[PDB]
Amino acid sequence: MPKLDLDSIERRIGSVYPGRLNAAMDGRSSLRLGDAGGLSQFGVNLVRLEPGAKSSLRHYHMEQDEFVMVTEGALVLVDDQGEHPMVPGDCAAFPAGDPNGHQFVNRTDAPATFLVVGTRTPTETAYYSDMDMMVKQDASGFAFTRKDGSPLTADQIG
Amino acid sequence: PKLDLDSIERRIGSVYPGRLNAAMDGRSSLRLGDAGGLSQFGVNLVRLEPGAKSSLRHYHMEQDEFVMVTEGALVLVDDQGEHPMVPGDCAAFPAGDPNGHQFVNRTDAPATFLVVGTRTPTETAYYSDMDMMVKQDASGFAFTRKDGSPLTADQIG
Ligand SMILES: C[As](C)(=O)[O-]
Ligand SMILES: C[As](C)(=O)[O-]
Ligand SMILES: [Cl-]
Repeated sequence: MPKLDLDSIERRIGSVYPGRLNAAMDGRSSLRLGDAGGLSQFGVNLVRLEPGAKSSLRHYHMEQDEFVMVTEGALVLVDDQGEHPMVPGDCAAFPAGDPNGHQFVNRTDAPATFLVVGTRTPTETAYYSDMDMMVKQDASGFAFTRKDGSPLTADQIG
Repeated sequence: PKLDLDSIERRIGSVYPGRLNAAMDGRSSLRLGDAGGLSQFGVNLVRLEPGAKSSLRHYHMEQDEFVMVTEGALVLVDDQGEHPMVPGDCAAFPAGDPNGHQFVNRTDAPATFLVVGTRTPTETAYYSDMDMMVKQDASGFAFTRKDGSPLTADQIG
């Protein structure tokens, strides 16, 4: 049965961010549509942002292409060029390696949802625009460090 | 990074051979992934006029595929038969799973869907409803019977 049942898919909350940063994703939840569907080459997540919530800390990927479509509510795409409003049907593309850190923020008083597609790759590196952090992802998970590879500090993550 | 859908070229027609070419009358699409500079997967927004179909019923060997209906109502046709699909409904087709699929617009209203497909150097698609397959690569693509011999007059006119 290729047709997915969204009401059955587990709703995920929280984040992999370290220390105080985990709290930054309060109001973000998601359904992993790709995994539910048995796909392995890319991920597909339907992400829901409560009022005030954000999709991620502002970043860009080195290895994975990313595509987003807003499905409901209204969002703000924040990148190097500033704020870009996004309504339902609006789409954004983030080519792997393009050093323009991006995030979506819900500044409205209603929930907003968006579809995000990202290539699955054995390894990944993301750089965070707004602070001295980067992450290295492999099959075992995520290693967050400063941009020089040294550990994140208490001053940084509590 | 924000795409302008009114600016992207609307594509029509099909690469299907002979009489099958016209089978995709009423199908048009916007290549969103190319528009956006993406290389690792394709994203197409496909519009089906009433009666139109997404493709001849088929499955991919090498590429994963994902679909969400964005507007209107469609029918997903696969081995198990007909499955109605309304806006927000999604379907996933893992590479290699031999369950051929197509979308058909049996309403009187246009319907649109988003399709994502992995880009790979080579691909094979088998067609479920007739003796045909297609092999693709960098060099190009070729429609043949499933045994690799040429499609016949009896088959494609
Ligand atoms: C761990 As991330 C690339 O969603 O900030
Ligand atoms: C759109 As097709 C997989 O029948 O070439
Ligand atoms: Cl035949």
